[PDB]
Amino acid sequence: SGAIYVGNYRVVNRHLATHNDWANLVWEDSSRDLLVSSTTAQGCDTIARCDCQTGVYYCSSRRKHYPVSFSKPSLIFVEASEYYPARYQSHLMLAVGHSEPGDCGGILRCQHGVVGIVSTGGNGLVGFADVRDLLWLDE
Ligand SMILES: NC(=O)[C@H]1CCCN(C(=O)Cc2cccc3c2OCO3)C1
Ligand SMILES: [Zn+2]
Repeated sequence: SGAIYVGNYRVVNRHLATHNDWANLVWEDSSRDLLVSSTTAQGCDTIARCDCQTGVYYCSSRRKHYPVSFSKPSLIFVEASEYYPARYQSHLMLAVGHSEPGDCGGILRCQHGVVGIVSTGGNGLVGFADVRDLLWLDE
């Protein structure tokens, strides 16, 4: 579990979105596993606007933060689930690191701010849904 709170927005994994998220829906994309909902309270997370390939992510299955090198956001493969069939997820970045299903929602950050959230993993890899291209989250 986990979310990003920036301004009047909440960014979560689409497969983990609640009834409230869908009742206050701003934008969602199954291909990116992202959903953005509106909030009453103001969020203070800073979104990074950069091309960093290094950062630190929170791993809830270990109660620890880990430093990682990660790939550039690209179209990558994802096995089915009670959420989605086999497909390419777009805007996805991979790193070598520990991850378990409940780790989805953990934030990845660089020196410039929030980069993305955990969205996939397995076999010693962890995948993050990039949010740095969503310029509208700030205005
Ligand atoms: N975005 C998707 O289509 C995902 C939806 C939930 C299932 N999924 C996973 O990757 C599950 C998983 C297994 C093992 C380590 C994991 C992990 O998730 C975080 O790290 C795919
Ligand atoms: Zn950065």
